[PDB]
Amino acid sequence: ADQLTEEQIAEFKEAFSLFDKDGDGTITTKELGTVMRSLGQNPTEAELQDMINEVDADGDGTIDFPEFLTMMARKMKDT
Ligand SMILES: [Ca+2]
Repeated sequence: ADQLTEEQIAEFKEAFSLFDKDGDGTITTKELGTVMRSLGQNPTEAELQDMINEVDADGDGTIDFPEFLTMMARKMKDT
């Protein structure tokens, strides 16, 4: 896929459902911290605030399908 975007999108598609708490197609800082919790963890929208702002490319302070995709992808990059 060049960026394992295919295999990812696949899951990201079904996952998006979860990631999208509000269900407005947009993943709010909360929506992000929400999922994380489902992973047992218990992060704060604050810490995630720095992330959302980071991932947020369009510029505003929120995530999205294409936005998050980058986050996750770039996630493995960092590591
Ligand atoms: Ca955004």
